[PDB]
Amino acid sequence: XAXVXAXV
Amino acid sequence: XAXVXAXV
DNA sequence: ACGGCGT
DNA sequence: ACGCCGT
Ligand SMILES: *C(=O)c1cnc2ccccc2n1
Ligand SMILES: *C(=O)c1cnc2ccccc2n1
Ligand SMILES: *C(=O)c1cnc2ccccc2n1
Ligand SMILES: *C(=O)c1cnc2ccccc2n1
Ligand SMILES: [Mn+2]
Ligand SMILES: [Mn+2]
Ligand SMILES: [Mn+2]
Repeated sequence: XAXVXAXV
Repeated sequence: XAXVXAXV
């Protein structure tokens, strides 16, 4: 759920 | 029902 | 009845 | 360096 690199 | 990773 | 990620 | 859900 977090998007820091992927944003799933 | 929500699809945030599975979407059932 | 449902599980996932890359810069 | 990052954590989330509803029909
Ligand atoms: C989002 O909050 C989140 C939490 N855990 C994960 C584990 C594996 C892949 C993606 C994820 N996303
Ligand atoms: C994004 O691509 C990414 C990759 N590795 C991580 C490790 C820890 C926190 C956030 C990250 N984000
Ligand atoms: C969707 O709204 C939803 C709600 N509760 C669940 C529980 C278990 C599996 C899937 C679900 N989906
Ligand atoms: C998606 O794969 C997924 C997995 N675990 C979760 C836990 C809490 C909220 C959303 C989630 N999504
Ligand atoms: Mn699960
Ligand atoms: Mn990775
Ligand atoms: Mn719920």
